[PDB]
This record gives sequence, C-alpha cells and structure tokens, in this order.
Amino acid sequence: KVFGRCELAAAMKRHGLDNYRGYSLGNWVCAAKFESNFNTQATNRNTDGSTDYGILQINSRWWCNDGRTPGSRNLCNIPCSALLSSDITASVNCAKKIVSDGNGMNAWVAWRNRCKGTDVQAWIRGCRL
Repeated sequence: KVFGRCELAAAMKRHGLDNYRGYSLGNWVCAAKFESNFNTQATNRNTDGSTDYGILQINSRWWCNDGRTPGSRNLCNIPCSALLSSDITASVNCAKKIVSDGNGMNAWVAWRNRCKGTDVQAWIRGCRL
C-alpha cells in the first residue's frame, strides 16, 4: 500500500508516534518519505547482504528475521514480511525500539542527511489530525 501524506501522519499519530521520545510527527513522516516514498512494500538490498523493509526501511541485520542474513539478530521479534503489510502496526512498534536505542532518529541515515535541522512541520501542513 502506498500511503498519502496526511493519511500516514494520521495513522502514525494513532499508533503513538507524535512526540515519541521527543520527535514530533513531521520528523517521522519526513523519514518515511525519503526511506520508502510512503510504500509499505519497499525493500532494498545492502552491500553487507542484509535487507531493508517497509515504510521506514528497517534492517534485517538487527531488527527482523528473513532467514537469509547470516549472523543477524531479530530484536523486534518478527518476520521481515510483517514489515511490508498495509497495517503499519509492526513497523511502528519496531521503530519505537530503534529510536529508543541511544542514537535517536540518527539511526535512519536519510533522516540525518535529509530531515534533521529542516522545517519538518511542513510534512504535516494542512492535515486534519
């Protein structure tokens, strides 16, 4: 499923992300924009052989199991498959663990390079929330 911008902001807010660990809602929508272009079925292969899944491009090296990343962990206790579904619950619950890991949203390289320090409120401009 490819979400609309305000449609994703609402789903995110309903799942408890707005100001989660101090990161306002625009930060989370900006990061999803650059990671997946709002497509829950996004995947991408990394040079190390691990894969990124879903709306926030969560990595199989630490966070989910895909049965093909030698030496990896499954810290969110889920199949990477769960991260591709129309229902974002699994991606949001796993994002919560990641952002709580010590580095904040710097865990998402695209957030640090493309969203951090910018006018992120813009991404929730005009939405009924």
